[PDB]
Amino acid sequence: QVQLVESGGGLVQAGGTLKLSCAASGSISGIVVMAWYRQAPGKQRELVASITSGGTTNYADSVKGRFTISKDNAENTLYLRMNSLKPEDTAVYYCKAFFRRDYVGYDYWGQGTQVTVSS
Amino acid sequence: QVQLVESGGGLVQAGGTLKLSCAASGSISGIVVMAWYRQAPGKQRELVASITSGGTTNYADSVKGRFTISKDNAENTLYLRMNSLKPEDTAVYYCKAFFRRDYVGYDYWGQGTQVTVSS
Amino acid sequence: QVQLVESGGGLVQAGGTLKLSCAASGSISGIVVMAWYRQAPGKQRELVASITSGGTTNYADSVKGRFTISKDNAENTLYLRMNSLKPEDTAVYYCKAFFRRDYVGYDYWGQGTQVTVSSH
Amino acid sequence: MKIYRPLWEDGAFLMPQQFQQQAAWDVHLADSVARMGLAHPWGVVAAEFDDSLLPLSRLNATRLIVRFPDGTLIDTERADNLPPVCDLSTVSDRSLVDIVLALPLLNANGGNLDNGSESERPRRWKSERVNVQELAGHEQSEVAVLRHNLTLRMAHQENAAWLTCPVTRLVRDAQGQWCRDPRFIPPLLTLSASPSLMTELLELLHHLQARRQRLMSMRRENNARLADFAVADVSLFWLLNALNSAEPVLKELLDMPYRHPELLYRELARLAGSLLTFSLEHNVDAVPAYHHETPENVFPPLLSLLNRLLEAS
Amino acid sequence: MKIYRPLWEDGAFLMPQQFQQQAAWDVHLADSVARMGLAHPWGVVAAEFDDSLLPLSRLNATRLIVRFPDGTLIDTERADNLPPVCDLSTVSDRSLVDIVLALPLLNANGGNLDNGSESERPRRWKSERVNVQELAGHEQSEVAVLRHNLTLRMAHQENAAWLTCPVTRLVRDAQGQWCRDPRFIPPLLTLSASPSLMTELLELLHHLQARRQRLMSMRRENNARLADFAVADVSLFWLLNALNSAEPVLKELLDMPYRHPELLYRELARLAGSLLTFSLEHNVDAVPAYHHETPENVFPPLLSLLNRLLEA
Amino acid sequence: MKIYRPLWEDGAFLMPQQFQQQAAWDVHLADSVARMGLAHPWGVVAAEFDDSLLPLSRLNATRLIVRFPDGTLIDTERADNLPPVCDLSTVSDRSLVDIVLALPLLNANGGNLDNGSESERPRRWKSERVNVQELAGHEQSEVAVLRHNLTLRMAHQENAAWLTCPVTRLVRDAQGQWCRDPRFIPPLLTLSASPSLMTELLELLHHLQARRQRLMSMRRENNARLADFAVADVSLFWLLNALNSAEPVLKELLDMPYRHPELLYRELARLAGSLLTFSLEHNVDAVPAYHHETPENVFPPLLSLLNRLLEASLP
Amino acid sequence: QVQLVESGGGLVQPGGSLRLSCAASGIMLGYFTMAWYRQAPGKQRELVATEISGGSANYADAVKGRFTISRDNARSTVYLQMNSLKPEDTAVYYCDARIWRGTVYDNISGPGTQVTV
Repeated sequence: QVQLVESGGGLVQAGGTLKLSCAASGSISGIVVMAWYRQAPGKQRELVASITSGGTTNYADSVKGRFTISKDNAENTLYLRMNSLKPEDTAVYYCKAFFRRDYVGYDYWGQGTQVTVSS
Repeated sequence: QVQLVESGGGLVQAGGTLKLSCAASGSISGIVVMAWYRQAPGKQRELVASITSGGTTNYADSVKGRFTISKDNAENTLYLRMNSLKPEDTAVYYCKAFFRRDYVGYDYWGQGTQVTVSS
Repeated sequence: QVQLVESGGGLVQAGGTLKLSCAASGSISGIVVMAWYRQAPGKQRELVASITSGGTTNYADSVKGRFTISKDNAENTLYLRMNSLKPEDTAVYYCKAFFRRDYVGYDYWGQGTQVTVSSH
Repeated sequence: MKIYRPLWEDGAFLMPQQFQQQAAWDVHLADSVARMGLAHPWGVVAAEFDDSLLPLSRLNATRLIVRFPDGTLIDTERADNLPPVCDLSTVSDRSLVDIVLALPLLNANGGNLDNGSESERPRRWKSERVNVQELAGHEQSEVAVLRHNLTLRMAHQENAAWLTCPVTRLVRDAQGQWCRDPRFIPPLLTLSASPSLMTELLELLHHLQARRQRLMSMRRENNARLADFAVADVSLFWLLNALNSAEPVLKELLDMPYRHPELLYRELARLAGSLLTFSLEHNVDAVPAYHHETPENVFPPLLSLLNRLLEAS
Repeated sequence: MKIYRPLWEDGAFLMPQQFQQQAAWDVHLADSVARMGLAHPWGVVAAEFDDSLLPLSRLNATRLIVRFPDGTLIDTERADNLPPVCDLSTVSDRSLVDIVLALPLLNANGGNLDNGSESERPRRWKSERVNVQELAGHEQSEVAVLRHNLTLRMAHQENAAWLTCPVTRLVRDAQGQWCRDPRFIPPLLTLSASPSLMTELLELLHHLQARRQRLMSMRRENNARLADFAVADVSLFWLLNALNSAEPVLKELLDMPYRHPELLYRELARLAGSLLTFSLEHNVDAVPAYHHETPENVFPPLLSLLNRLLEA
Repeated sequence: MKIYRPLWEDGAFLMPQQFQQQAAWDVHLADSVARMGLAHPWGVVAAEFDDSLLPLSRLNATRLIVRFPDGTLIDTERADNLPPVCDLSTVSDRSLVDIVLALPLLNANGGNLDNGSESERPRRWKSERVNVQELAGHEQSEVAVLRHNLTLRMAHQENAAWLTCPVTRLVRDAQGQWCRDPRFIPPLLTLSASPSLMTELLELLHHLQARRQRLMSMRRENNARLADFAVADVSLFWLLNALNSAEPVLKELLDMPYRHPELLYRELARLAGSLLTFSLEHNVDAVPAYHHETPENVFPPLLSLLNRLLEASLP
Repeated sequence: QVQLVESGGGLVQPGGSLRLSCAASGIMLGYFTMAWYRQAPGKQRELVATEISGGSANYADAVKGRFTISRDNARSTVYLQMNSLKPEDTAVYYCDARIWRGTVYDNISGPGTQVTV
């Protein structure tokens, strides 16, 4: 099993910056890809950014060129650097790990961290 | 197959006694457990008592301590001794055999015998 | 695959005659049995006659004693000689090939040919 | 193509094709597993007949368990009905007749159910209404059960519309009465399917054991003091290696003779090959090749070769 | 008869019997395939226990993967729940106890679901409502899942109402405390199911390798060619042939020991038979016959015979 | 993961999970049977390609029958669509490229249907509406058919999100044009999956036959019907015993080469071991160990060892 | 032999609540739609509520805002929550269901349960 704990959430002004963290523990060797998801009030959950175990990054069109996903393998920590934050970026941000065990894939989620962008 | 014939049913006064018999014939070596069931007027079939081939007995809470189930291995006959008979014991009593054949279980039933508790 | 083309259909009087043809092409070596089916207006499709690759013939009870199914293997042509024709024989006649490949059976059909039997 | 694995969706109308395709895929999947270890996963498990009423030119099957090359397993003891009686009135002019169990081809374009309508070909499925027990509770309900439209046909007949499997051979006795040929061996899925082959295999094992026990006496008779020096003892000890290595392997195969003949053939061929090193009267290719369809052209000549090689010394 | 293959039709209302019978046929079909290559396709894949509560006369299973002779595969890691704790209060007077995994017989006349109503016999099925994930999308729904009504019983008990498979044996300590017998071997589906047999098999391979490496160096050579054979070479090269032929075969069976013991037995018996040709103290009948139900009467005496044959 | 065998009940509303779980159990059951006789029940049955677009750096599959280690059998001839074309533009700097058939991992937490929505991972299933024939009657109906989302990937790529199976290897010719490497052998489920291995296997059998026929003519006649074996023939007998015992076994495995390579390996290793007794130029570690993923590191060196052992066996 | 069983009916006070349950028996349901019908002592059968295939449920003008029709897959039951019950609602309530068997479908009605407010 994989345990994920998010930190770094909070209130920021428009055009501001935030760095989210996600500490991963447990069976870390099985993690295939890690991701950041967000759920804005009254909206469906959406994929923000992803990073494979090998370090290949991908971003949703809405955050591309503003957000940076990175991983610290020595500390097993996932990061999300968010620049030029807009009010539409206000959401609960969830850390996710797509894990592999014995030819089967599994999803692990964090509890989420509140990110609020004021206008 | 297994053939079951009940006898010993009839009319009894309240607080009275009766002994039911069930002659078993056919493939008796495949018999695992034998039981007595009863169907009172307007009520669902209820298991009364059961006995494994090895002689382990079990009774419904409603008849426990009043009824005795026994088997004569040599004569292939199942018995039900019923003491302190009450009006609620009035029913059609059925003999049942749980039979096994090549890892599969089968039920065999008797025709039933009428038992009437009155004054 | 097997391709089928019917010809010989048309209008005839009761007690008249018609010879239907069906040219078969493609993977003819896998054909197990060939048949003639018909679909009368507002009625379900029904078997008329059949012929195995070995030449064994069979007829539906309604056309037995009247029709003749035959096969020319040198020309890969299926034939249906229809005699003592009746108004109830009016239908679209379809050529069919039952084909076999690797333990599985397959159906191949023609486009059909109109047969009309007029009465008094 | 052939099999369409269904996708199960919430809000979808359930269709018979979804269950038919899933069942077809499971049959193919079980067949693909069988093909990993065996070249020919098809043949007879059991082919038993009623020999009474044979003087009246009638043959009836009592038990048929046969797997067809398309992966379809037929079992009259568990899932299928016995085929109708085989009428031998048409073969009164014959001295020999090969009986085959026939299963109509599955048509990928439909019409597999024998619904009483006329067809140019035999249909594979028959529907039987059966009051089937619901296994969790105590209720029963009438369900349309699939019964394979099996018939006993003859090998000389036109059988392209069916998948066929040899199931018996009938030969005429001294009086001219039809009787089952004991020399007949169907394509096998189990050794037990052929009681005559069983008798011949048990004879070979006993013969091997007898030859091995006699060869034990020889090494003993010309005394062995754990120091073999005799030139004759050389071929003796080496022939013993072949029999001692094969005997326990052959024995466990014969003690539970319910496995595919490919397993037995492999060990019988290995033993035959080992015994050929000592013989000058046989070819390099004397061991009969394995041909699943005709086990009569593999087992009887292989057992004949083995018995002759064992009797040599 | 026992299985009613369903016919799927366009105007038919779906019945539970159609799915129950189809599932029963698929189990029979998979079992018939297993029987093509193996005589005994049933037994233990994994039988793991918690020993912590043994001083308190309690035995708990941690992992059970067992195939019953009717073709039913039970798997506590994937599809089934662990059986309840095995209470040893009834065997306080015993020095030995054979633990069996018990699966109630399937009754062809129904009533296989243990719904809490009274029955004269154990019922095979238990229903558990599980919030099961729909695999295409993201929804979950509560579904009645079949759980096999498994119990840990003892071989001295009346077990005719169940299909049983030996799963452990408990013996007494020097102190009189119950403990799992390491000599126990259940009917096997994999060699890995028995850690003690694995230890003994690894030991045999290493002994075979050591004996053959010593014998290979004993080959006499003139220049770089084998020297003209003496009388002692008849036995030397016979012995070498047996070890050299068997070693790579046994190695690949042991390196991935997840196959049926019939495969291993066949090769072990072949090797034993080959080694018996020089011995006069053991006749060819010395090779133990294969016994699937009691592998203790086949593998320990066969490994004992082999180790004695390699040393002598 | 977990497999939840469904219980079928009288009043119950039918759910997709019931059919998905039953199908998953049947796949697991068939896989457990395969594991009784074989250590590695997965690999290639057929991996056929179209070479016509190779000068234009494009690779297309024509027929793929591959079993994945999770028990999933893919079959483009029967149930699956062929994967899209493999574009080789990204490997213009390479001399060699390993082509793998990739099947995305099944996610036990759902979202296996590739419905076009965004995901951080590839989805295993694709839905195709097919007018499927009702087999009892004559009607057809449009049914959502499960299509495995297969792609041809390369072994040097990040493939942890997929179950992969080697399917070909491409090498550049003298002109620098991509061509399928004949030396390539995928993990095998059948011997026929590799035509080059089949050619090499037929060559070994022919070599064995020629060697044993030459050795069989070299025995002195004890009498008219029996062979004479003395102390000098210690090499001659055991050589003949090894070849005569193996040849009919290898012949029947090769005549119907549709079984798992573990069966063949076992017999080839047995024969190699038997022949090593008379060689001084090899260790006994000479017999290559069986590794399912790379049959190139087991069958070519084992056939090389055997051909060398057959030749040097005369003394 | 498909049947529909309606339960949870009977006597209730005004301005209170009740929940009617509709279960099927005899077969397993694939694709289907369920509707609730009412038959008052005077007036004929009127549509109270109905499930809409891939859409929001339709309720009658009188009962809209007071009733809520729902499906429970775990219980294999279709419920009708009756809140703010008035004397004009009181009628014999029936459960109608359109059950599919492949291409073909059947319209099945239950015996009905008595409701009084």
